[PDB]
Amino acid sequence: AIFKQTEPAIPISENISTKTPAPVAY
Amino acid sequence: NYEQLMLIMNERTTTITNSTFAVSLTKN
Repeated sequence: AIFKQTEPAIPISENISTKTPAPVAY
Repeated sequence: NYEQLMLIMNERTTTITNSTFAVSLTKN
């Protein structure tokens, strides 16, 4: 009616470390 | 002169893969 069940809890990261990509002469 | 100035970057590319290979082989 008003409530649905629990969605799957997607755990986002806490200490991700990705690299900023260098620009390209596209 | 002028017509050759207004078309400096007008170079055609067939596809994304060919563009990827053209920018990849220039740095390896």
